[PDB]
Amino acid sequence: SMSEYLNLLKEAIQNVVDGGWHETKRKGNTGIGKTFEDLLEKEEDNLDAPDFHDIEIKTHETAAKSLLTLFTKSPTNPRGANTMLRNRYGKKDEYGNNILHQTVSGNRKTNSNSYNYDFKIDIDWESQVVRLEVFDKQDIMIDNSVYWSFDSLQNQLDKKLKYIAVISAESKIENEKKYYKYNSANLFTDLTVQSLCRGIENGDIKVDIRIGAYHSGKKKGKTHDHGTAFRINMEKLLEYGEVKVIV
DNA sequence: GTACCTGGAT
DNA sequence: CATCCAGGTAC
Ligand SMILES: [Ca+2]
Ligand SMILES: [Ca+2]
Ligand SMILES: [Ca+2]
Repeated sequence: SMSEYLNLLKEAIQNVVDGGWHETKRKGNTGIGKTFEDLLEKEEDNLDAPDFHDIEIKTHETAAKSLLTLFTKSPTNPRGANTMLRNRYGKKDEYGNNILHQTVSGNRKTNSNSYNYDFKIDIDWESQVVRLEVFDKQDIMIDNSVYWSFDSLQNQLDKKLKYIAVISAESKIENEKKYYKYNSANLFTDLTVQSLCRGIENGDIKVDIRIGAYHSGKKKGKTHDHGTAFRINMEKLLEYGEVKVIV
């Protein structure tokens, strides 16, 4: 059923909403999420566990209309899959790395102008895997070795995503500073591996390969795999789970 | 360096 | 809609 901590969650979110505009705690796209976590007095972490007891929290700037990142997970196989993808199919960046950012769909192939390969997802319902298909520019499928088992994906959903509190927000730039304001929250439940994979097949949920580079700090110029992400179109949540207003 | 975390701008 | 991308850390 429902989390024992939903009331506490509502109070924690309400406290942030009541705070109005908040200056960013970290410059960059990530700031919206880092700023919210700081307000909840949550130290950043890299665990695939929920944020607030058993509840996952996600912030989302409504006007930006970006895909909602659900979770990341490296391929089940082969070993070193993302390194292989980068090395074989990436493009050269300013530092001499290969990079590979591709938002991949299950209903159509990419048509990349800046990369020399195209990509599609096959949901293999018989074998219960999510498979990446790589095509050359002559439309030949050259590599479908990379996959995620349904079991792996279900394990991430069970660990992290039973209850997803999505906090809708806005931003502004004022006096050369970036601010966020958190306005409302919905609870998204009943996402299953079966609904996830249906969404990938239909194009509403993407498999996002996100291999870039670091651009500042000690690691500047080094390869930065942000993790392959499973990302949902916010307009489509009701087709993949249930949604109710909580704040 | 890999694999997780947090997310857009155009 | 699609194309391409951003700042963090544990180990
Ligand atoms: Ca988290
Ligand atoms: Ca979160
Ligand atoms: Ca299929």
